[PDB]
Amino acid sequence: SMEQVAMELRLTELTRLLRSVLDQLQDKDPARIFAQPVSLKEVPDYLDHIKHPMDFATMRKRLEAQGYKNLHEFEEDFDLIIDNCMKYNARDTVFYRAAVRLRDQGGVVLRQARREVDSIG
Repeated sequence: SMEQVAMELRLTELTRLLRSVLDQLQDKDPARIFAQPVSLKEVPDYLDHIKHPMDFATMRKRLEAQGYKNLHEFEEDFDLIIDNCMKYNARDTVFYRAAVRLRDQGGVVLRQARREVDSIG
């Protein structure tokens, strides 16, 4: 149908905007602490602590398969990255502090993304 196509164009354009958002968020992680899944070879107990692991590479895979239907779903995954870290790692660690800084800096980016998604529809 013509409508399914229109719908698919909207999803493609959302994917386009979310790809830009993801790049901007990932620039706020210059140490690459959040770039890849926590290694279960190196942290074998991790899943006993964290039930829904997340990381930027995993978000990117989902993004490129057009697997985010709306900004809320994307934000959910970004918040997992931060929240998983702040639970597993103590306050006085480079990991926890990195997540606080990513949260604070990403807020600005996400605030305008929400306006852009509402604005462009």
